Amino acid sequence: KVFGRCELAAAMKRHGLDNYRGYSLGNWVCAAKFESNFNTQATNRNTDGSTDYGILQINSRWWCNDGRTPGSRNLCNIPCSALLSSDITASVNCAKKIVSDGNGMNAWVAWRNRCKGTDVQAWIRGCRL
Ligand SMILES: [Cl-]
Ligand SMILES: [Cl-]
Ligand SMILES: [Cl-]
Ligand SMILES: [Cl-]
Ligand code: NA
Repeated sequence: KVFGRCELAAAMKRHGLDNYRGYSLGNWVCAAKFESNFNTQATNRNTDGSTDYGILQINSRWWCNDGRTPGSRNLCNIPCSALLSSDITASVNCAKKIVSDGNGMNAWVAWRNRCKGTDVQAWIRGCRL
């Protein structure tokens, strides 16, 4: 599924990301836009042989099992395909774990480069939240 911006905002809010580890919802919507273009089905292979999956481009080196990233971890205890579902529950739960890990939302390159330090409230403008 390709979410609309506010549609994704609402989904992320219902699933508990708004202000999760102090990151207001706009940060998460912004990260998703630039991580996946709001596309739950997005995948992108990394140089190290891991892949990123889903709306929040969660990586198979540490977070999910995709069966083809040797000596990786699966800290979210999920198959990476779970992160591609139209339903973003698994992605959000895994996102919570990642952001909790020490590095905050710096774990998402798109968030560091395109959302950190920007007016992220803009991403939830207009939304009925
Ligand atoms: Cl698995
Ligand atoms: Cl959802
Ligand atoms: Cl933080
Ligand atoms: Cl915000
Ligand atoms: Na893995």
